[PDB]
Amino acid sequence: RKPIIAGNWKMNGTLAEAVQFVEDVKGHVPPADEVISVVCAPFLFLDRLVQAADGTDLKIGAQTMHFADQGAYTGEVSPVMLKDLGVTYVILGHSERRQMFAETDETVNKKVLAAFTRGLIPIICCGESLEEREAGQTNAVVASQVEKALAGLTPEQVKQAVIAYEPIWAIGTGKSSTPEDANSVCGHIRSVVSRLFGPEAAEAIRIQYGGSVKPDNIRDFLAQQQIDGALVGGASLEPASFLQLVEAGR
Amino acid sequence: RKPIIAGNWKMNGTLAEAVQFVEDVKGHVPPADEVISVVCAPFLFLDRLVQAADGTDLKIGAQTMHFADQGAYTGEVSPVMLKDLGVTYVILGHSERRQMFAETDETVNKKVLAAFTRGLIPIICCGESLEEREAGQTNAVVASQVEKALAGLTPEQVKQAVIAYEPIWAIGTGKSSTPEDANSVCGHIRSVVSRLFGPEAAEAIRIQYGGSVKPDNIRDFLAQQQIDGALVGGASLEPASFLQLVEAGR
Repeated sequence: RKPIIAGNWKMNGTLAEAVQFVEDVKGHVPPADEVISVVCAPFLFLDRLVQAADGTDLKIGAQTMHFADQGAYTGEVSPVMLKDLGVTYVILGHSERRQMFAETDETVNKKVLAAFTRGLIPIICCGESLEEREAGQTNAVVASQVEKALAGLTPEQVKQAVIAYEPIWAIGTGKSSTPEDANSVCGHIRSVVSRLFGPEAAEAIRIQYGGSVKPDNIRDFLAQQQIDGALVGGASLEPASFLQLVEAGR
Repeated sequence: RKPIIAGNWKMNGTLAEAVQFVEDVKGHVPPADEVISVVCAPFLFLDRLVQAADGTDLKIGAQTMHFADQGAYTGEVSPVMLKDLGVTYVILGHSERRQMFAETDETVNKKVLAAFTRGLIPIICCGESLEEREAGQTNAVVASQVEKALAGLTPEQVKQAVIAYEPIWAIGTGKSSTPEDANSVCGHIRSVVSRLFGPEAAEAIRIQYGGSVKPDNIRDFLAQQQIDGALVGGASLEPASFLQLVEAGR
């Protein structure tokens, strides 16, 4: 399984800074065949970012999108628009959207289907909250989210899907899950995939860990058998930091 | 009161079409001192649109934004990013956001304030549901949204704000309100603005009607004394149609 390290800038940056970032990084990123290097920037910057990253291994992703191809959805961006722009990845179901913008498992599922329909690789986010974790419902919660998100896909598509396990309590908190625990949950996710789509799909689908991943600990996560990469927020904002992250995928 | 016609493309178009649209229209839009012509396009296209429309009377707007300048809001675009790009207008609280993406009066207000503190002219949407309408709560519902949305502003900035009354039941349904009725609702709104910010602000603030506005009925709405423009959806997608709408502003 080829590792995939994705940077989620969230709502940060200015066009100029976004371009400089890609500019300083696009050339020193590992070769595509060794690591999937992704930067998910704000909608406003995608156009120039795709332009700047053209002819390099740096891949550009969106932090979200709608499920419909077009329609009366003021403010939403469609997968058609993203594909057309040259965006290749899209983050779906990030806890931030599930918590504040009414993103549900149902809409995540619709978007996941829409992603594969429009040629975008989906990075599906799942994760338990502190309360769920403390109630020992982690596996059930994560299983349920993964099941509903992948519902309707063929095993061939699941192979290309990317699932990002991100315990909500670990996002931007400075408290990350231990590699062992994260590996266990990711192993459970892979197992859930295996029971839904077969061992072949589960052996190919890449599962990332996300939540306070830093260039000083990505290796610990990446080293785990069930963890194929990292979804990185805070530590993906600086070019130097980002480079260290993707570098660990080699 | 200078009329203002804003086109809300919603989630439609591709970058190329959007650029062609601006190119075909930018130089044939009425003089800015006569009518404010605005195009609110998907986040993805703003950059190129702003560059293309630069130096013309065609203004570019966003369909929404978050209220924070930056932060952990995956998928959101901040007012800072928009201003920086050169975007002048932003639609806020569109009924589509309110019913589908957890947009509340509280968040709209936060955005209205963010817009003003960031140099963006907000087009604040309000409107009643078919139910609320059938239950004679139209004036109440609309007055409530307008009060909460504007709460915190000074009379000086309220003068520069734009309110867009849009009967939810009239949006994209082909069933638009009657000019008389819309004039009543808008009249009520203006009164509310007066009772809260004084008459000087109530007479300057521009109130648009929105919902199934077409080139063949826009004049009937602009004719009304309380209606200073229109927020147009479907009829704003075609360049030729958009030009007719804005021409009615003269």
